[PDB]
Amino acid sequence: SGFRKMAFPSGKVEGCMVQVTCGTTTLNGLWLDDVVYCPRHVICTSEDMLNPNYEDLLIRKSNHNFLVQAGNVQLRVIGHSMQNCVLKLKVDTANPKTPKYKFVRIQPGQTFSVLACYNGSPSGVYQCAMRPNFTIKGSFLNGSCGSVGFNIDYDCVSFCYMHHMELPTGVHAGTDLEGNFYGPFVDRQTAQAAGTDTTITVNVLAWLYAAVINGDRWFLNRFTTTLNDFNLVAMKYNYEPLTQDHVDILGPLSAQTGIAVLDMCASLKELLQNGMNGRTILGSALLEDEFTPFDVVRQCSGVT
Amino acid sequence: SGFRKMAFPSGKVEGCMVQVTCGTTTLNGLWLDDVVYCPRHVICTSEDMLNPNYEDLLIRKSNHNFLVQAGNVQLRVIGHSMQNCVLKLKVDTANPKTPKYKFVRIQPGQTFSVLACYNGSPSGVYQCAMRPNFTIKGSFLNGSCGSVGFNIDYDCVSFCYMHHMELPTGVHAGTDLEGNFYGPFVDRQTAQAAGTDTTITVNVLAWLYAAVINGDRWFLNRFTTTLNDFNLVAMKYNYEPLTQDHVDILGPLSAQTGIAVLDMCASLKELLQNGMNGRTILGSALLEDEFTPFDVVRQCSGVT
Ligand SMILES: Cc1ccncc1NC(=O)[C@@H]1CCC2(CC2)C1
Ligand SMILES: Cc1ccncc1NC(=O)[C@@H]1CCC2(CC2)C1
Repeated sequence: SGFRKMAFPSGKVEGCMVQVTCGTTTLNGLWLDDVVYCPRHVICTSEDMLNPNYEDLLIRKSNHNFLVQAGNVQLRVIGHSMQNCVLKLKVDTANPKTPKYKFVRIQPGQTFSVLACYNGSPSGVYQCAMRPNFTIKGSFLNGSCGSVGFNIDYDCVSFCYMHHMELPTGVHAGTDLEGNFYGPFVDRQTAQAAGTDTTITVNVLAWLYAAVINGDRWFLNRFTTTLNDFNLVAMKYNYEPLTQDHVDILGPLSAQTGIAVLDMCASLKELLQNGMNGRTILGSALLEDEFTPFDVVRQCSGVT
Repeated sequence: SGFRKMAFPSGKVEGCMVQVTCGTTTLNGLWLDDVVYCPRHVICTSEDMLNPNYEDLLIRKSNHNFLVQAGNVQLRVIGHSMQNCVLKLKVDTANPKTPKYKFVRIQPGQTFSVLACYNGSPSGVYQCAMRPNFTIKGSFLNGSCGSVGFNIDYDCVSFCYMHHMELPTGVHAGTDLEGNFYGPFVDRQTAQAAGTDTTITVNVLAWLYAAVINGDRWFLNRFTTTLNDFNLVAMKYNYEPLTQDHVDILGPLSAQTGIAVLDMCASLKELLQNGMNGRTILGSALLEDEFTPFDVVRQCSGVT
């Protein structure tokens, strides 16, 4: 019993973190096999950030200009290429600690763990969600660029995020491991609109099931609703519209608890319309949307 | 910018986790040097749990009865001893992945990361606080016993907690690494009173400083208070009384922000008396007490 915002064990990712320096900028790199991946803005200076011409800046760099250090040992760079917003530094040594891994592009609403790093060293790990507007609300200071987000299925690490930018609003933006930004963002020090965000409805429902499983039941009511009626409420409260695909993914939790998905929707509807009335659910005084239905099943059954 | 409930990177602890089986019970062990530490209740059966005679149960066991498996390799047990509520299994091989470590007994109100494990395998990591009443609100299912809590200062892991029990209330209890329970708890399946808990005042203040540093300032007011006046409010709201030692520990945050500790206390006083009025602070709709002043300084400065 108990339900926590759990991150994946970060060990497999810790063994991939390196420091990448180019000129006066130092940030983090991800060393997998004989390739080090890092944000391409490692090649910029202060005068560049407003609108860097990355192609031109990269042309003035050679393999020997990229200083890559794994803990205390230096890696020899034998190639460099820019793919979208990431640099790929080919090194002469394959990382002995390379885990089984994949590069995946996550969907908005999905969750992942971030290993925050500075100068190639891990500082901490936390779980978060990719917002519906493709931003993340992380904890990143200058030097954290290149820190990655990932998920782990048994022995395979699926890398889904690499940190690149802090928007003027204090929210975070980054790319998949092929250097494609999530969202409309560009890697430049410019004010950039993040779309209107919404609350991840399917995740709040998953978390309400986690609450029932762990004893927090006060919010269960005698009502039901329909997808149409619920979606009118979700519209008013800036919640993502619920679809049958979302209901289908909540199936395991509905089956375990015996509470029909539309009945749980009616509980969520009443919580949106009436608030928590000074009460809490799983130690929170707000509706938590950072747990997917998969996260709830995994945590509630002790999957390692 | 941004402030998250960050756990320490768990890699150094992951390399110490082993599976310990004795009879029909399997749980987690911590392998450091040539010693495996685990809860002594691994030697119990269902009929024992109500009030196990651990000394008698342990006398019926021999070194060969403790099955210790590190991933896929079996460890040879050459000695066994019970120290308080932990078993120490001497093995013939020192853990090659033993990090620099210490065993520490944390104080109530201090925080630490837990690496939740099942069958010797890590499932996740989360940060929590040792409650003033010596319980922890974790996420532990059957099989998680032996999972540990720790802190990391550069390369040294300070192990402070080993999980033993879930109280009938769903809160968690465990020991230091010498097997001494935190709190009044005994390792038996019996209803056991946890003392009256309180909110960790110094941590809420630290978190209010973290909020100001990251832009959440709406709760700052034109008032001040005294330790005496504040402690009358803290008494009413079941907050720990604030002492000059707590004010002294908040010094770095008071100096960084320019907000005197007693001024921040006046903000906390008004939040306790008036509530949040449907607003949030660092993504929370309640007063968070799971960040120490040290955690706030570390996270706000990117210590690795
Ligand atoms: C200073 C900082 C803090 C946290 N996270 C990231 C950063 N850095 C940035 O956002 C810079 C400015 C724009 C950029 C994309 C090209 C990199
Ligand atoms: C079933 C479970 C779940 C989570 N954490 C722990 C447990 N197990 C226990 O609490 C047992 C019963 C009493 C005990 C101390 C001797 C071990």
